[PDB]
Amino acid sequence: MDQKLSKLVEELTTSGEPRLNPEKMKELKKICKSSEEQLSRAYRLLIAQLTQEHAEIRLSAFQIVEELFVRSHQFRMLVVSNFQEFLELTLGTDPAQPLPPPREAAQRLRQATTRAVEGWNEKFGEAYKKLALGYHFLRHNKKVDFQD
Amino acid sequence: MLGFLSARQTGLEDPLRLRRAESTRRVLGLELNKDRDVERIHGGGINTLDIEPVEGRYMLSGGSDGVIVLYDLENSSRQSYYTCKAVCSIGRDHPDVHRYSVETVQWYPHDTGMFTSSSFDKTLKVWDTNTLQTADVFNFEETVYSHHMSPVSTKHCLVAVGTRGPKVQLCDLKSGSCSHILQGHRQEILAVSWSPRYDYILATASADSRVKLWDVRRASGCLITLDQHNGKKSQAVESANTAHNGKVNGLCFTSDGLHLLTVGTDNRMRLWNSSNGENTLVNYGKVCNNSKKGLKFTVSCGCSSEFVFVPYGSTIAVYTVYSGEQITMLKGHYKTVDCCVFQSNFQELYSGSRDCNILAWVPSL
Amino acid sequence: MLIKVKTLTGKEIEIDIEPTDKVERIKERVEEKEGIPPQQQRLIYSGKQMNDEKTAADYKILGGSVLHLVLALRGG
Amino acid sequence: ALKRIHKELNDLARDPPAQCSAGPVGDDMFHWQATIMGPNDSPYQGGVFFLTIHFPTDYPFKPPKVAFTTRIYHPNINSNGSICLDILRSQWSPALTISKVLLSICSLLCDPNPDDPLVPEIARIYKTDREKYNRIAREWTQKYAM
Amino acid sequence: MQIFVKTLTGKTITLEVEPSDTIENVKAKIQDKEGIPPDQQRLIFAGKQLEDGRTLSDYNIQKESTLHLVLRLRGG
Repeated sequence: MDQKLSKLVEELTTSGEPRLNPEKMKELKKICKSSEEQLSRAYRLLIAQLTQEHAEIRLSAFQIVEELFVRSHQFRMLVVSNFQEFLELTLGTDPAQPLPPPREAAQRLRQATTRAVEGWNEKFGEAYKKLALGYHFLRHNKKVDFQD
Repeated sequence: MLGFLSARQTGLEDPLRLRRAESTRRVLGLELNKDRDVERIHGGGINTLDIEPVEGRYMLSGGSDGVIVLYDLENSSRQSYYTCKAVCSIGRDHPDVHRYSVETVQWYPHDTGMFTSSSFDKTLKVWDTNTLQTADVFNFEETVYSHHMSPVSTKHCLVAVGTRGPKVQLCDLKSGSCSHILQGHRQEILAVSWSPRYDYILATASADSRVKLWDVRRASGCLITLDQHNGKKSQAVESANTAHNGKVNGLCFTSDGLHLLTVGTDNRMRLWNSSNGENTLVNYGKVCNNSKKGLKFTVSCGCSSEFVFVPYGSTIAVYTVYSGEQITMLKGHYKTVDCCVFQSNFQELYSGSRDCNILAWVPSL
Repeated sequence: MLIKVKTLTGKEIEIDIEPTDKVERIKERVEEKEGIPPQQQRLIYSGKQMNDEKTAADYKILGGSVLHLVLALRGG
Repeated sequence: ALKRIHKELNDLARDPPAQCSAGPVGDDMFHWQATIMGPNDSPYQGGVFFLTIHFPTDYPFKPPKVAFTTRIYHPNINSNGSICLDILRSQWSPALTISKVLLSICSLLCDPNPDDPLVPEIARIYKTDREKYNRIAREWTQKYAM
Repeated sequence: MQIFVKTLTGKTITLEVEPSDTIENVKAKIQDKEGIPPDQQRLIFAGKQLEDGRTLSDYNIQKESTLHLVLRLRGG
């Protein structure tokens, strides 16, 4: 059951749509709720997409990640497992690894990930102190303007 | 481990054996703890930490913003999870707070009532733990990267203070006299350290790649000038005997005091003999550092094989001192690590970083 | 002494207490003159939620020292 | 000045504001703790939100640093509990006294301005959908204020 | 009937008002009583702005009540 999942994720991300097309996202929701190892398979798909060189594709992958984060708990544990790499790939904190083009999609990625990280700090910060560490590090060490 | 318990029980092995073997096992299983936290109070980074020598209870920390927190590591709560609440703090509102970064805070040895600190405001203040008031302040003509008090001297109370001038300063916490200076270095003095064994042996690291041991009683230079190749490339001491290839910015005598670990910007450690300055050729591999001030690091006590915990980029590296093997790489921080201090009592490690965090690593199981 | 326990509406309920009464006594007195049993009060004096075991002398309650009463509808 | 704070404390003890209460926490008269009962007919009904006032050394001519201690849901109040009133930073007026700044904060609990918000994440929700705002604020009040 | 308002200067003044009266006239009465402009008042009752285009009867205000006067503020 991995073929259809890789497919559906590919049409979701490669399309470059401004907003997630709803019914195939609902199919992803159902089939990701189906099994836990296959939810984590979707997580690896997202991680592999996020390294790839296009700001729109990274935006789609991050928005899927946010959907699963707000929707799944084992996903929250799994992503906080490597929140450091997640921040390196989303926020572009390291100057040696900035975000791909285009500039508009990269800016939208920055805004969306800042606000999603704010929401995650508010909602799941206490249950995941490593998320609190990441939020604090972004807010002081990197001086990310959360008011922007 | 039941074998060790039975062996201790029937008197076969000395209790020392179980004690040291278990301490080594705990340090080998060291890992970050989400079952413990240290409250975030520093605006900027944490430059230094020093658990108190006796009873291992309190814990200072010199923030890069000039605030000297004073934690309390005892789990006064009842739950398994707790946070080390900050008892006191020399906040910016304090009348005598440090104006710039505090880079060394050390407890006054043999007396937890006082503790000392020093900052880029060219000042070294003697703080009273109880009322939090400066007992004595010494103003220098230049910044103060690092200072250290003898952890063994019951006779004197001098304080080596490595300023960014070429001259090591010795400040006396008894009747004030910073007149005594040790000349012989050529550039800034990024890290000094008294000998834990001998009263009057001071090892000072500089930014010109020289590590010198001074008998402060002697007033005619230094005993030794460490040299990489043990005199193989013999040359008179005018531009030779360089303990590193770049700045050397960290010293830490082993617990016994028999060996002087040095780490420098050439990305190497070297376990120098502390009596004749002969490099013992322990490899240690390549250790990454690029800091431009005093890099703090400590060495385990009460374990079978002595470990060294060196800040390695944004991670703590755990090497075995006398073999050079890399035990592991503790990995939990978000910026470069500036200071890790070992809690000898329970084999716990507190590592302040530049991201305002103080991550307390503890053993597993 | 007299403490006048004024609620949100501005009604200023008068109360009398000895200087050493435990605040549970204060809530009980409020029950008699106002009708809210002690479980549903949260007395706030000068910005400190009074705790049900402290004696009134702890807070330096004097004559005519106005408290504040706020309803905790749950109130166990 | 202390005498200003002394007079404020006395005239507050005598004639307190209705749904406000502030008094020194200990020996230092410059560090008050206050308490804003949630105004009626609002999502904050029945709530008791504790502030923490800090008067400067020239209090009449320089605002006091008030900051919520009870985590309040509000576009104008960050999760750290800091407020951004204009009266309290820019347009501070000596005539305004602590009984008045507390009451003004109480009024502003029901009259936010998502334009120029201290927390844009909540400001967007407030501006778009006020129905959800009155539920999230209600649950925050119930889980912090009661 | 009349109403109490607590001006900014510590004093208290009583306003002769009717429930049908609008808040704009209330602020004008505050003006000619002591003289801070209609724009700068911000009347507070039970922690609520008294909107200019409304009347006392809207806000459930009765005799011997109290209105609080402050200086105009804004969000942030």
